Amino acid sequence: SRRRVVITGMGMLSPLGLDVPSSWEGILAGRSGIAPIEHMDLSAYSTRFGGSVKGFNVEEYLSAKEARKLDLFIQYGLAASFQAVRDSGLEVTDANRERIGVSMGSGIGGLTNIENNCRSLFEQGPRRISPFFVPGSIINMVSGFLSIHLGLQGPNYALTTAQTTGTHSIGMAARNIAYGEADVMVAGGSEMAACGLGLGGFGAARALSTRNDEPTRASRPWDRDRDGFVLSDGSGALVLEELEHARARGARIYAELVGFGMSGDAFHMTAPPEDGAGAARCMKNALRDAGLDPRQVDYINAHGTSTPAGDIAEIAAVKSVFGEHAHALSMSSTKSMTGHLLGAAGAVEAIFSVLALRDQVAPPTINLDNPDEGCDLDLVAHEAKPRKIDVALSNSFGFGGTNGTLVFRRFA
Amino acid sequence: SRRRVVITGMGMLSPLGLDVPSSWEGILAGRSGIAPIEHMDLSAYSTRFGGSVKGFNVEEYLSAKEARKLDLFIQYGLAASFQAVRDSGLEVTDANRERIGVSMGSGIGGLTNIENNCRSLFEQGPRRISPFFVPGSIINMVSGFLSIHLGLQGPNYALTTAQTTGTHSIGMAARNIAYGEADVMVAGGSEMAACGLGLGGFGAARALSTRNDEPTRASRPWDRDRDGFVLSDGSGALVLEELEHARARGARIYAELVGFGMSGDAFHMTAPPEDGAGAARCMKNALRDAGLDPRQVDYINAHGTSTPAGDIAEIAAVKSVFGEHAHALSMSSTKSMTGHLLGAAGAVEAIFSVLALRDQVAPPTINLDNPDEGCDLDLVAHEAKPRKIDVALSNSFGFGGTNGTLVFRRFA
Ligand SMILES: O=C(C1CC1)N1CCN(c2ccc(F)cc2)CC1
Repeated sequence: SRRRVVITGMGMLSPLGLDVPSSWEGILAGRSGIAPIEHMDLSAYSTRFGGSVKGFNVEEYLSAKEARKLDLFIQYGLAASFQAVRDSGLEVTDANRERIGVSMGSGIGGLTNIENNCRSLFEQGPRRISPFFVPGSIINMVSGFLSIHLGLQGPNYALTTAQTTGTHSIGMAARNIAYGEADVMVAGGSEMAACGLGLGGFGAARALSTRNDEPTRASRPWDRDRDGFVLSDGSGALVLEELEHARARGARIYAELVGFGMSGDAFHMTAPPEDGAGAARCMKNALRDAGLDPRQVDYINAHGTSTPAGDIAEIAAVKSVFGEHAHALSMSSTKSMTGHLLGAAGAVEAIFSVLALRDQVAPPTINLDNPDEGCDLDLVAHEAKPRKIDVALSNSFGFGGTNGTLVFRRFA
Repeated sequence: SRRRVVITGMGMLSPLGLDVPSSWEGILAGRSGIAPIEHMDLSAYSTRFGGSVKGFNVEEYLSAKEARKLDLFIQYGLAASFQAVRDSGLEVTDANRERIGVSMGSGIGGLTNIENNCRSLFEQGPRRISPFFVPGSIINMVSGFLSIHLGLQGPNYALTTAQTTGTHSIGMAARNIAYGEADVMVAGGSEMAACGLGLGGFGAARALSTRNDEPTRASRPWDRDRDGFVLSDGSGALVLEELEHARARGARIYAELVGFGMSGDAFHMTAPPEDGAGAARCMKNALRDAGLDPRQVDYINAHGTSTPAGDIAEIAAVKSVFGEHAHALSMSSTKSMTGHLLGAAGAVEAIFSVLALRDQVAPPTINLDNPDEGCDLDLVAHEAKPRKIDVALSNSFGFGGTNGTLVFRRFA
């Protein structure tokens, strides 16, 4: 029957830090990671800022030889994965390598690489496409390259569920362990969509904040003056482990993963329904999966993208699931600081949820100057709130109406 | 414990036909769907042929306007999915819509859309990128659009495991049902990479047959004159269903999905190990999952890509797993006829494995004129072989060393 799953290692690249502790320091200090993009010329674009990873050194993780072959989103995914495995203390051996797998995902994948190689094709012909173009760009090659470098022979796969990827990746990797298919999974997501195609494509949809003259104030979930999401880069990885396996090796356990919910809105390609009906179905699935009274939830790390329709749908969902308890829990969007890491969003935010439990603090929703109509919950405006947190929920809701909810709680 | 999963509906686009029975008739006649690619200047390319879908009419499924928003790989996945749901006779209601989900995947996704939107960006700058570029290209939009069209509120996700995608999609959807997270799933995959970037990208790796003079002889799994795989387009979808749910509504049951195995080679980015140790672990994992002795396997739909090293690894893996039975079972690669549909390969090949069971015939490996060193198994060279088939395996072994095996059995 179903086994318990705990978090024993975590790894991150975000716009706030080159690891977890430096990123977390930023979150708790209400620091923005959003800045004008320096890696290309955006003067012809309607949005010229985002959350970049600053000063990423791939040579802390990989030979410049292996690294040259890999898109930035794969490099980010590997960096976070390597951090997570080291942080876990896990040693890979002949006795366990079949029982350790990986599920690292991306929503968009290797958009920089495909753009560059598409440009080569068009200006110079097919003989200029890099030999490494396919293995170096396709989304499953975080899982692939990690398994080759560490000798992981367990379940090996990748999700792509747009803005829900990281949450689904962690949730389904827990099911792998819960059901006996593996004892350990490295799970999360990675994204680097800041190329002409990414900024251009989201721009053409008018989905992005155009607050070019105050980029740090752009991402303002539930604020009446929000005008779309901020595009952000990075990676989150967690080592998920069966409880007895963790106990048997004296693993440090951060928290327990008790609940996972999925649902489909079956509403619209890009817009959530105004009432958040699918988000509510998804949270209720996760809470039943965790065997919880909804009143046990202390903290929600919202999806909280800073889109008009997205932010208000989450309020409706939370009110619908939690009723009067909606006024007692704390809910925050760390996207206020990090921006929207798309497929990596659920991965970094699962990590913020686990540290929320470790340190007993709800991170702030920065830039929440004027909450909108009906956004009257404890949204942890401006400043981090120390408080009791036994159960934390992490929500993701993406294109295609695809919802994920993770439930973590303190481990004793 | 666990619930039983049956196949009640199937749908397909392949280089052999615009549905299952037309595709299946080509398979059993040993017809090739491989030809020079039309409406495209491939002069500068080392490979100029593949498996195109011929005469596809999206307006049987979608309005011209809704089709304009979607890459061909999404149109193909939606076509196969609609076929599969129609073939199952399932009726979606408020009483069951939360129990019906989708997992349709792709390995490579929207190369065509990326090409067209690159052209706009490079020629006319970012403002000429299509507003539907992102939602009309992301891999999870087959799952997304299908769920919106049919009102499906069950688990909604998409895998991307390169050439293993359709195998993993079907297996993990089967688990959703086995473990009570859903009663019904539409699962499989779709691909349209037989375009400039696909022929160019795989071409730059020299992974493709260059037999331009005789495209129909290019795909020759286990033949001593093979020189790599053939790029093909299409899609497969299956309606997976809990047994009692299928029995209660009087569903037609094609066969039972009894086993699913996964493994990672942890060996190389593109090359399998010489002895196919990973493929061996995976097939063993799948037989254990089904509670079956290797002696009970009658038919294997091989990965059989027509790569030198891939084909020989699968022979070694099958000898290793089946020992004294390796010669009594029949194994064929339908890629000899369809080419390699990448993430859709596992989807169409599972349908062919289900139809092998229904029709008690092993499909041929065409073009197997001169078996190579050690390729002395019953590879069903040239012509279909009627025979007793109670148990059928379908193997997929993809880039990153990601392995999947499905086990189907006759149901009565
Ligand atoms: O990039 C690849 C690999 C072939 C290189 N694929 C996965 C991500 N796909 C994608 C494009 C736009 C977009 F908005 C989201 C996803 C494109 C196909």
